[PDB]
Amino acid sequence: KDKPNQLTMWVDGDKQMAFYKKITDQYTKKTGIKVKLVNIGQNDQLENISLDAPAGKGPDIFFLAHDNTGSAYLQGLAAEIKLSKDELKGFNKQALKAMNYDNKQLALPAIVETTALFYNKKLVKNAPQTLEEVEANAAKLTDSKKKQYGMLFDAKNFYFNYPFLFGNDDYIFKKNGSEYDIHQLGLNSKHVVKNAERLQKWYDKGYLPKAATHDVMIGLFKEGKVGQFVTGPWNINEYQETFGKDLGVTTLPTDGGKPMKPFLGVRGWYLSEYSKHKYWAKDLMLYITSKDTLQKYTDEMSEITGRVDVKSSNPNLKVFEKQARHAEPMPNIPEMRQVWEPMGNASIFISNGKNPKQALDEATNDITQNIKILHP
Amino acid sequence: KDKPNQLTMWVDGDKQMAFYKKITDQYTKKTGIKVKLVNIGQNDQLENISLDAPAGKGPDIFFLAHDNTGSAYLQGLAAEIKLSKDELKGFNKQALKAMNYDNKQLALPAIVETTALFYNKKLVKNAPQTLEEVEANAAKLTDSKKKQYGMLFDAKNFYFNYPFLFGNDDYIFKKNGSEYDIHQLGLNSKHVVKNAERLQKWYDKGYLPKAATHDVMIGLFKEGKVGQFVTGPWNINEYQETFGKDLGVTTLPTDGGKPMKPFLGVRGWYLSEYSKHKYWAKDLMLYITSKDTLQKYTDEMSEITGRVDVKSSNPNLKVFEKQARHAEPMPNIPEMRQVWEPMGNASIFISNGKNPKQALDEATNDITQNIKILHP
Ligand SMILES: OC[C@H]1O[C@H](O[C@H]2[C@H](O)[C@@H](O)[C@@H](O)O[C@@H]2CO)[C@H](O)[C@@H](O)[C@@H]1O
Ligand SMILES: OC[C@H]1O[C@H](O[C@H]2[C@H](O)[C@@H](O)[C@@H](O)O[C@@H]2CO)[C@H](O)[C@@H](O)[C@@H]1O
Ligand SMILES: [Cl-]
Ligand SMILES: [Cl-]
Ligand SMILES: [Cl-]
Ligand SMILES: [K+]
Ligand SMILES: [K+]
Ligand SMILES: [K+]
Ligand SMILES: [K+]
Repeated sequence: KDKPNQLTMWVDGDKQMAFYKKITDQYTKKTGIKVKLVNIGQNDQLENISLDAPAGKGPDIFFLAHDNTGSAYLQGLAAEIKLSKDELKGFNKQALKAMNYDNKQLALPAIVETTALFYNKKLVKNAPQTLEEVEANAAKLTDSKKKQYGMLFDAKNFYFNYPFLFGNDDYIFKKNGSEYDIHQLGLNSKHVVKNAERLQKWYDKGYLPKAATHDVMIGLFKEGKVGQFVTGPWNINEYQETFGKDLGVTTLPTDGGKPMKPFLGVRGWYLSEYSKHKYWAKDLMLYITSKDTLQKYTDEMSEITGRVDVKSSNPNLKVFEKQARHAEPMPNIPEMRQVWEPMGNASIFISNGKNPKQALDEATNDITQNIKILHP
Repeated sequence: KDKPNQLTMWVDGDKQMAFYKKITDQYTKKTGIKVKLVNIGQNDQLENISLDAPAGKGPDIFFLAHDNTGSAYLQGLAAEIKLSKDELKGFNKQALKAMNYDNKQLALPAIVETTALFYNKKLVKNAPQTLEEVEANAAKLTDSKKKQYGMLFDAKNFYFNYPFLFGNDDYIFKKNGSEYDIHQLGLNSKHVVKNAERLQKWYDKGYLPKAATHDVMIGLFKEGKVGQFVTGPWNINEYQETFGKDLGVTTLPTDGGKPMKPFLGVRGWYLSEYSKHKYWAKDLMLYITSKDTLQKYTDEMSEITGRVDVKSSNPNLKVFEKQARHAEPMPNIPEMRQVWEPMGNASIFISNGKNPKQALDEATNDITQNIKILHP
């Protein structure tokens, strides 16, 4: 079980590749094992590996968005990684779960992302602690013609409205332990339906504009016409550039005392079943996911990582670090793919005045029949 | 006209880069000019070039989807390319137009794509020539709960329903010659409303299922439950493997005696304004888009190219070659980004029974509104 001469890794982008080269160069000085890096987009790595791995041209470790976890495993491409408690130490717990399928840890998280609550201090001086407070700010600051809104988020997209519709006891697929049951949908629960009725109420009160897309909301927020905006960290720098000290960022507030959890997206390192040096591949994977490495990663890339012990020096990103510890993984199973469009359609219908129970009942029916078609 | 030591090109993906190293290895033997290839995905190239070009570290030529032509030019990143009549010979005419902005040719088309009409010969023996017989096939082969449909396409998505809604004299943005006028929209013209009513009638007659997504439609077609399916060429191998000689492929039919024209998508090579060797970059661009190079390309990649003198050996792809010469470029201006979601929403509403004139009137007003906010 001694060292091989080389280990290959599939990195997502030229930017990350340049960063992991530096890191792996140090790995080579420490261990003597050379590391070959290949730039393959994460969106193309799963298809590519299914072809290259069986022919001996695949990598020892590769990189994917966590929602591909079940599919990667089911195809016999992603191998189980057995880890020590000491090796798991410092990793975001829900991030690990996001990369766990059939009760097996299939990857280590490198990058995590969620939404958070941005606010314009010139319009909202204090960080909203409750949803009732966010609503109160919506009521005060929303002006009809002036394009001024107290509260915005892309409520027609399930990704964004998720935390406003699903509480801790609600679910998409029922979890009978770690196993999502694909035949038990919670999309049309009494509680989700009530939250969806509230969402429609926000549309009825004029708090959420029907015509605006997520990109319009971004523009409006930058223009200084929006008090509160729930979105991802993608435009942090330009929001900081535009607002300076007036840019506020906070975690999602509590909803009736229970804290809101946005979707958690995770991207990270998988072990190839076709790797012939699984011990050392794992060793390299741990080295590139160490506190040291991922701290340098957050410093140099301004992204939140899968390590809770990594600390950005940007207080705005510190908020997303916290939010990442209080979030819910997008189900990592293939059937989750069937959920997005019907819930998106339901959300569009809700915004247009459709009875929310009917909208969600129809989405649930549609998801059920689509899963059967694509996954007998 | 005196050669540089090296030329740099940004390629979209590892697979394409492997193909262009071989071509450029030959280029270097002919000219003596070294070529450096870097793998940067086309969705990341504008942003990357925006930052690297000014620092003297950008490429000589880069690769984008034609939809970014206007933006690339407005930011002073893409340079005009002066071309001979003989240098233009063999290029798909609409593909060139897709890459032409402010009356300037800004790129040469490498890859093109449109939808076409697939049909299962066990259900539909002959290639349908007219929309009227597409419908007749729909009336005859659509059966309630056997999940059998004579006709399918993702009518909720504007990219797919476009040819069914817009005829030759209809338009998104009015073309005052070659340049689009962002303030004159045609999305709600009488003729388009009329086609939208026809589309609603296909939902009312049960020809198009409301619950199905594109991915479901793909599944149903592969199960042998669908007579006719309008979609792109992306799964052509899977369909061939499944049906063999029973896979029919034809161009979109005539509608009222006129050719239905789907959207044309083009991807290709732009010339960086920051290149210090524009003459020779142009030379390299012409070499990598020659009949010889693109013929080799279609052979190894199974993609349709921007050259009409390139012929695939696959008869199913020959159909796509022809379709690409009878298509309409997606408007290549930034304002087109505001069009997609509102038209998608209107299509969804139409599928749900909303009055099509209202649906399209609201989309039009929303687009007008969103364009003003994002481009003031
Ligand atoms: O349309 C459904 C779509 O939603 C999610 O995509 C997110 C993405 O994760 C974020 O990075 C950001 O761009 O917002 C997107 C909104 O769609 C799912 O992750 C994706 O799988 C799904 O198709
Ligand atoms: O958001 C809509 C989207 O429409 C077009 O995208 C097409 C794409 O060109 C095809 O390759 C295929 O995958 O269908 C896509 C839509 O489902 C536009 O190209 C794109 O700009 C636009 O965002
Ligand atoms: Cl509350
Ligand atoms: Cl000439
Ligand atoms: Cl006809
Ligand atoms: K944003
Ligand atoms: K689906
Ligand atoms: K397809
Ligand atoms: K938009």
